[PDB]
Amino acid sequence: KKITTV
Amino acid sequence: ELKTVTLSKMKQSLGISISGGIESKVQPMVKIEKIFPGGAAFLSGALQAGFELVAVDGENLEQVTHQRAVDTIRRAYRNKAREPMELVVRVPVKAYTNFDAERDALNIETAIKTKGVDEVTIVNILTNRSNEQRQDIAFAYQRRTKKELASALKSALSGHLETVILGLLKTPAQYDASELKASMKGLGTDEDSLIEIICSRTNQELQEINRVYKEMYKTDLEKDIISDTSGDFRKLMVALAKGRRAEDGSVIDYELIDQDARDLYDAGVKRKGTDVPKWISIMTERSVPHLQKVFDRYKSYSPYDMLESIRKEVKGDLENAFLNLVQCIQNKPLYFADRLYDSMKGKGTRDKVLIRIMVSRSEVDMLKIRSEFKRKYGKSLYYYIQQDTKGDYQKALLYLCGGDD
Ligand SMILES: [Ca+2]
Ligand SMILES: [Ca+2]
Ligand SMILES: [Ca+2]
Ligand SMILES: [Ca+2]
Ligand SMILES: [Ca+2]
Repeated sequence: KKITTV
Repeated sequence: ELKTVTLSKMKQSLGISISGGIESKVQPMVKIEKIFPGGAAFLSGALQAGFELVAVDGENLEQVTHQRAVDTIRRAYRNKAREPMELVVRVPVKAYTNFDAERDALNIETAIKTKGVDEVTIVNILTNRSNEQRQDIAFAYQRRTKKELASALKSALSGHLETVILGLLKTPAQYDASELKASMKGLGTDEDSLIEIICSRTNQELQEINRVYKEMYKTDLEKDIISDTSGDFRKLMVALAKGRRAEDGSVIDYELIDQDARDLYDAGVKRKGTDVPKWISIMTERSVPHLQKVFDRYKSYSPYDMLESIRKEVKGDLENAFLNLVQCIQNKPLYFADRLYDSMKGKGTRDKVLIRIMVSRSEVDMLKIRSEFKRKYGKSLYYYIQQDTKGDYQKALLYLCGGDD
């Protein structure tokens, strides 16, 4: 659900 | 399923988005959602969306919060002191497929055929693909146009940018072999370039250069060196170019470390004149870690260190070659950092040197070069390249640098 561009 | 992937941290961005964490019931495990072109992960060609992240630089990513994984990977990627980065992943095809190569080739063809030529796109793609990916792109380009990519880009580009891009298209051994051929072309010799390559390449690199040079030019590299050089400088270059240095051993030979240090002193500073063959044999045959220790032990016998001893004992091309060789043995990233600084520090730019180092070391040890450069000169390699170069040529070099420090 959580998507984060590192 | 479990796999350890090493990735350089030289690129400014890792170039991935992640998903999941134990605060999530839909995805308890953190996985890769997307890989972006332009980042480290894409360059590895070993990471695909869907891979289950397990560990990064020894820290654990299994059964952690989404924020824990984000911050842990970020902290690892920003820690440039540990190169490369180790990414332990769990699999459920190549990461860079035939379709990816065809897409890159299609976009380069578009850029070449655009009115005025779209150099930004050409640079954006090629300086952000690995050397292996560039070979795939050239293959796909020829299949779709029936023309060679290098020839099309030679016609579409000019100036220093052309030099960068055509250099990037060659394999490392092709690039070095072609630069060695160029150093020996015309009347006289570009000794600085011959010395840089021959003194810095490893046995494995030189094995492939020797093979590829013969294939490209139908003569052995050693024969062209013999034709173009003379004296003890020739003897040293021929010896180094064989790529037959002793391999690094698992046992440190302290007795030989001391005997070599004493022999270097007896051959040079201790006596009138110099026994140059003794210097050549010790500095070409012994392993690099052994010689690092020899040069430290040499300072116990000699009032001058090895580099200062060379300046006192020999001159001309021979002196230049020994100074370069000893730097390469002592600290090769610092050797290249210093050559980069020298190529930019004064009026204008020694673009030939700047380009060759950025092309040839981009995928070898650029982060260590950058670290040594920033420590010594106080500002980053990126900063110096920005002040000394401009335009799309500058942007290409900055992408090969990877990021600022
Ligand atoms: Ca243009
Ligand atoms: Ca041209
Ligand atoms: Ca010549
Ligand atoms: Ca002497
Ligand atoms: Ca300058």
